[PDB]
Amino acid sequence: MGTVRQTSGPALARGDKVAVVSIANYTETPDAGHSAESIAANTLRAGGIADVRIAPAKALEWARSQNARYVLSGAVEEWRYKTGVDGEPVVGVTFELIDVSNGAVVWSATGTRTGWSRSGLSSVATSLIAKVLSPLQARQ
Amino acid sequence: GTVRQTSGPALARGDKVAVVSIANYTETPDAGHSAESIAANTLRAGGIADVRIAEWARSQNARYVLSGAVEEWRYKTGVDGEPVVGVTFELIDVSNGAVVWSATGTRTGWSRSGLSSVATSLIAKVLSPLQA
Amino acid sequence: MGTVRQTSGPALARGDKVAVVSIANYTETPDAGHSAESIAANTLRAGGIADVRIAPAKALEWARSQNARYVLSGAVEEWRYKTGVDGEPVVGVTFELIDVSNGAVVWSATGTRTGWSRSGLSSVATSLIAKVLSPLQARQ
Amino acid sequence: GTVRQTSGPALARGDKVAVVSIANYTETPDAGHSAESIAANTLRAGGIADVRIAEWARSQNARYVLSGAVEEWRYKTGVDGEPVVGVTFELIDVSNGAVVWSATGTRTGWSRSGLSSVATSLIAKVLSPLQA
Amino acid sequence: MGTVRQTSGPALARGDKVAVVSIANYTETPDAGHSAESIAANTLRAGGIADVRIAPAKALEWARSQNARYVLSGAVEEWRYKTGVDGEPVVGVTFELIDVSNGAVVWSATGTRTGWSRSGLSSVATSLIAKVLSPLQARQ
Amino acid sequence: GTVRQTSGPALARGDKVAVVSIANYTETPDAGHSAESIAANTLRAGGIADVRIAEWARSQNARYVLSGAVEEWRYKTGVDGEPVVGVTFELIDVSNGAVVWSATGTRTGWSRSGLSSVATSLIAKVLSPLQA
Amino acid sequence: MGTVRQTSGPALARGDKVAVVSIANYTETPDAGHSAESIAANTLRAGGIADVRIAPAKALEWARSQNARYVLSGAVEEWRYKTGVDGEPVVGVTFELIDVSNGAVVWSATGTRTGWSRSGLSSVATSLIAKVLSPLQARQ
Amino acid sequence: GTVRQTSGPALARGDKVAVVSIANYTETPDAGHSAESIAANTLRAGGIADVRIAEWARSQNARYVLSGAVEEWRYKTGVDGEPVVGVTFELIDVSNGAVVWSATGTRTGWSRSGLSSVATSLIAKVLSPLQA
Amino acid sequence: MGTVRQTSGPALARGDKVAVVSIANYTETPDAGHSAESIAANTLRAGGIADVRIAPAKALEWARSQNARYVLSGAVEEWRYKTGVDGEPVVGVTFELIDVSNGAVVWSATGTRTGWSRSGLSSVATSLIAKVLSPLQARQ
Amino acid sequence: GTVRQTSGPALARGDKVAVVSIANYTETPDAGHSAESIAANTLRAGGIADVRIAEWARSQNARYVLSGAVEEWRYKTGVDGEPVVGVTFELIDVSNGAVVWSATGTRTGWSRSGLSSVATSLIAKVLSPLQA
Amino acid sequence: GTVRQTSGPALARGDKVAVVSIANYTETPDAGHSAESIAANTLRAGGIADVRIAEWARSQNARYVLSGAVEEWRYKTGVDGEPVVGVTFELIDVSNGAVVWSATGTRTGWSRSGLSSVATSLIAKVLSPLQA
Amino acid sequence: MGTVRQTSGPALARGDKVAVVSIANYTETPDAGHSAESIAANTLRAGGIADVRIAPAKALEWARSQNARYVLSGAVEEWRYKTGVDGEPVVGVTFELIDVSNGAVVWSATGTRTGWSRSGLSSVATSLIAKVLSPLQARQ
Repeated sequence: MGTVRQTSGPALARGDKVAVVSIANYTETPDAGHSAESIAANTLRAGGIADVRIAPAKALEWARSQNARYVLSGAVEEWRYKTGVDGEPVVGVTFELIDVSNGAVVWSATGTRTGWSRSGLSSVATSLIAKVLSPLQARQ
Repeated sequence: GTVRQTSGPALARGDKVAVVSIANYTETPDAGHSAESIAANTLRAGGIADVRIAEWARSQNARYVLSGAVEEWRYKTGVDGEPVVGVTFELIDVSNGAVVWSATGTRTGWSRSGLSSVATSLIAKVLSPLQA
Repeated sequence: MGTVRQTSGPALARGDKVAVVSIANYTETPDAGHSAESIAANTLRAGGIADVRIAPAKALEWARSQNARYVLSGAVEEWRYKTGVDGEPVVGVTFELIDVSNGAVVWSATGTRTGWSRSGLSSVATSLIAKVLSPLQARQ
Repeated sequence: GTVRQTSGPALARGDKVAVVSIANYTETPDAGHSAESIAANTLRAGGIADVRIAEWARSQNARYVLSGAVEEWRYKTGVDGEPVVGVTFELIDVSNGAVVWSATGTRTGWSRSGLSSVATSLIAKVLSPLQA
Repeated sequence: MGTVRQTSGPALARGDKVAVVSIANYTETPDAGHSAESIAANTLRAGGIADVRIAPAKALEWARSQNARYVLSGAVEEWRYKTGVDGEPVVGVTFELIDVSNGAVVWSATGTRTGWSRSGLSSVATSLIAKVLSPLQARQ
Repeated sequence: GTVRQTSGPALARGDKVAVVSIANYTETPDAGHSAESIAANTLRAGGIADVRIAEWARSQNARYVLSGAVEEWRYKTGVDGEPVVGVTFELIDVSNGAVVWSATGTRTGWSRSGLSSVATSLIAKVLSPLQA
Repeated sequence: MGTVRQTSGPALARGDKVAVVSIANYTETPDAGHSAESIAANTLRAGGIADVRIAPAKALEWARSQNARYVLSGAVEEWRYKTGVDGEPVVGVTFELIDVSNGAVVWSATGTRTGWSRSGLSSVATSLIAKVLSPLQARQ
Repeated sequence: GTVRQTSGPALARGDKVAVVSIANYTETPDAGHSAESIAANTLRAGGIADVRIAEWARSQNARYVLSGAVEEWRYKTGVDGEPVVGVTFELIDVSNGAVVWSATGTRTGWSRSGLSSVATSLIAKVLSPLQA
Repeated sequence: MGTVRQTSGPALARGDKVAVVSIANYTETPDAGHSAESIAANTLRAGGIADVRIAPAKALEWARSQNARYVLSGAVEEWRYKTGVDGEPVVGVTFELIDVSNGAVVWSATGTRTGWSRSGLSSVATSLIAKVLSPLQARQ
Repeated sequence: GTVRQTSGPALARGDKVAVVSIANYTETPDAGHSAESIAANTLRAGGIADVRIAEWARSQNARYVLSGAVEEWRYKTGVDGEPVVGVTFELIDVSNGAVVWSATGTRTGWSRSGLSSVATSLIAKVLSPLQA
Repeated sequence: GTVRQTSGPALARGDKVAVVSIANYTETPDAGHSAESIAANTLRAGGIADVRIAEWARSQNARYVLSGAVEEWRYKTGVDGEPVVGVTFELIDVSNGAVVWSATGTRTGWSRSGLSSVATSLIAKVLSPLQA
Repeated sequence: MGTVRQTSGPALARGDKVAVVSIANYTETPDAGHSAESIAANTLRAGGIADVRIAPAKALEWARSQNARYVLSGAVEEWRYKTGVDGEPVVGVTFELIDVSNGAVVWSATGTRTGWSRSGLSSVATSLIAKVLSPLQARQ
């Protein structure tokens, strides 16, 4: 259950360097944004993007120093199990891809998903972040 | 629930819109910031090419500011509690400072629905008149 | 369920400027008055009133500076879910329209409503505030 | 419950009435202020053209002051707890300072009734003799 | 349920001024004595006693200054809902009428009442205080 | 429960009786003061024309002092807990200082009985020998 | 339920003055000893003992000053409702009568009683203290 | 439970016995003092004419001292918890200081039994050899 | 239920003086060791040992001053009701008899016992301590 | 759940790998250190002869660094709560500093499964491409 | 559960053994001291004539030291929780300082079994090779 | 239930001295690592390794001073009962054998096990640690 909404974006190159930078945490799950960061970064690598790097603890101040072409950022709106025994997992994420040249959001997505009650939070998140980030798969 | 939208301008893809401080009148922390992030993306998905999230709007060359407030953003109490969202929006012409467009939307979802889904879906419908 | 009681009032103009000013909160729901403020303001716009503005954090000191013709104020007497699982939402509001020239209450209303237990608080409130504020719809 | 009203003056639409400090003898915060707001509106709806909410009454040129106290204003305990309101009112001639009219009303509502409804409905009936 | 016990008393005049003065609160219901004060005062007016006044926050020091002929005082022994869901309301009151000339209790009453479980505390109290205070109705 | 009264004087309507400090040996606050107020009224209803509520008794010209203590004054625990009262009284000749009359009464009521009723009813029976 | 055990004692006179002095409280019921004091004193009067007096807050220092012939003292070992809803009342008392001349215990008793669950603590106590103190009834 | 008594002296009615400090090894406050009071009375009822409750014994001219300790003195847990008592006693010749008599007794009662009853009954049986 | 394990020991004399000295408390029952001390001492007397004395609050420093021939010591490993309503009592004790001449453990025992759920802790303890200490019965 | 691995180098038994600081993004204390210990052993079992657990890697002559983060490591709530693990890994060439290999794995186990088992089993599968 | 014992010396009745500090790795206070006391007695019952409970061992002329640790010593949770014991022992030659004998034993008992029984019984079996 | 995974290792000698050194505790069971230490040490002795010693409260600084040839270390990842009544015991351990000459891990193992709900934690642990450590049994 849930939906995914994507704007169009550029076809990314295998050699386009991407900085994953502070994914905001708007939930009461500690480190939820950090989990999304890790999950996102590996999604971006699995999608064929050779050089992907997560920022440390504007932000473009940094990404240029790492000679990144783009910055992937976002926020997590929901990341938890619903309350009670057999509460299903629920994830909600937004993502922005930023062109480091001008600071302009060239691609954006929103995805939410409510899981099976016999599913893990990490599983749903991981699946959703992969579907949401699929247009950032490297072009053939 | 419901959605009510007033008349408003026909938006162009090159019209710069700046999303600014969506108030949280709920007990869910960061409800407003979540509403900002979803709104910005809704606008971009609606074809507004340049949307930024924060007077300030002028220095960012924005034509319009999108603002508003969240009135409800939560699961109802108990297990199987259903997600409830309530939001108001206002679209502001930056040159004169006037509300040119405003809207209000509420929604209650199924028991097995995510709150983030309801909110995202609702915010999409409410802001649907700001696409082109 | 519930009732709405309205005094007569003037037929408002599309170009009558209205200031929405501090709606008292007499409930234990934080920001309940602020929610009513936002809801009310958009109701007033949806009703055809072009220039509607909510005051910041007598009060007529301000409304004249904004050249407002009227001030809509009120209070919230109830704004909550009844207690327990499946507690129905309940709203209770009063509203006064003030002529900024003389300070006189020219129109007033009281509305209460108990919702469906499968309804949101925000939904009931929004519906009730719209019915209550309907005589402030702009004249044709 | 019940309502008992004493005799009182025939009120005129131009008689200025000032609602003043309705005591809260309940554990529901702002019960009295809620009773003030509902009363004022009841009076206006009853045709009193000028009703204001706060010696002081003289400086506001009021003929009468409406006052009173709330004795009960709550849901009964437990889920399905029924709303209970109890109120006393007194109408005061400002020139001499005498109670010219007084009334007492209590009411218990259905389980599925709002407290704000009961109170509003009750306060309407109690103050019904102050209309014209 | 409950009983009312009354001594004889004088037949009060419509123009006999009465001061309602500090009704003691012997319960754990806050303001219970104040509620009885308000309820009592209006009962006394409804009973045909023209000038009735409640004292502010012996006491005869005051009542003479207000030229009162009598003082109605008392205490509340019980004023609550019995414990638990559907606990019936229970009221218990005593009342003394004092002649301001000499300080002598010329009339006295005790009333208790246990209510219907679907009844309000305020309703039972109000009814009981009216029955208890009925001999202080003004003579024809 | 029960009531036991010793012999005592035949009281006259003009005999001034002063009720003085009825001890509270319960966990119900003001139990004793409630017992004082009910006692005073019982005495007046019993035809004692002058009863006052506080050595001191002499300065008030009282012939007798009524005193005592409350041993139980509560609802039994749980819902449907029944009201339980237990009281002792002593009547004192003020001139010599001797107990001339004394009595003890206990009572348990129905589940649907008020505590104030039980106490009032019990205190009436116990003090019934002090009427005339 | 329960038992009463009594030693023999003197036949007391109607004019034998008795001081009731500090009945120890060995329970977790506050004022339990004081209740027994009051109950005992009236039992002693009801039993035909004309002058009976309870001491204020050895002890024979006092009783001689009041010209008492005897002192009735004791302790309360149990005075409570058993735990839970419908817990029966339980009383346990010991009593000593002291000759003020020599300080010697001339009469002593122990009584315990478990009540009906629909009985009051005060009722059981009162009944038990009366049975226990019955040999101190005045001789004919 | 059980009772075990050792041999001991034949007590005379004129033998002065002084009850001294019965230790409380329970969580029931004053268990030992309750055991002292019950013991003293048991001894008197058993025909010992002079029994007093507190080296010291010599200055009171006592022949014997009765002492001991309480090991259990409580209701078992839960509603319907049964009362449990456990006590040890020792009888001491004051001249030489030797235990001349000692005894141990435990008892569990019915659910509907008072703790004070069990203890009193048990303490009676245990000390029964000190009567004459 | 439970077992008792005893080493052989000497046949004790009726006139062998025994000091019962600090029985360790290894449970969360306060005074458990003290209870065992009292119980043990009387067991030793009931077993025919004329002079038995419990120490106040090595230890042989004391026992020699009392001219004791032996010291009985030990520890309590368990002394409680099992958890919950109708939790059976459980006792666990070890005992050492010490020759005051040389300090050598000449006799030792371990006993545990789980009681009937309708039994007292004090009863089980008392029974077990008596069985465990039975070889210290005086020889005929 | 699932496992996704990117391409990576063919590892040799003599390639020194150093496991370094696996972040804990869970509320289970030491989740990351547990993940480090299991990973190191998985690598050794996979035939990497020299694996050490902590710039630093250079001074230890390591060719590769294995790192990552734990996103979930817990039993689901309630009794019969099922164990849930979620992990990301990255393999880093020490000379240039580049990720040459990366992987993500999640897993939910039976109710009667140990958490340590799930994690160990999952971490084995995820790192299976780093064996030779 | 189980018991595993290594080989060890044949003990003589005159071999002095000193029990020394048995570690408590449980949340049951004094578990180790309880294990010391039971062990000492087991050894004595096994025919070791001189067993003492505390380098030090030399000054006490002991040949061997018995030591160890408790890993579990508790009732399982809930009512009817079964008692669980787990212990390790080591026997040490004092002259050289070497472990000459070591053993490990665990045991779970019936619901209606005492913890002290399980432990005592288990410790008996584990140490059974140190008898003669 | 559970698994055991072992790398190959050397065939250890009966006279190869082994130091058991700080087994990390990654659980919320206090002393879990210490229990594993004790259990492991005796497993190593039972496996035929004559001289086995546990370290006190790199670490190779110590093992050389004790002339140890190897160090057995590890960590405990899980050591507890699952939550609730009848929660089964669960153990999870890793182990490293270190050559004291060079500091190199020459043998390593991971073992987890979920027990029977009518089993003790100590029993499962003990069994698992013995299976896991079986290749460190001394060669014939």
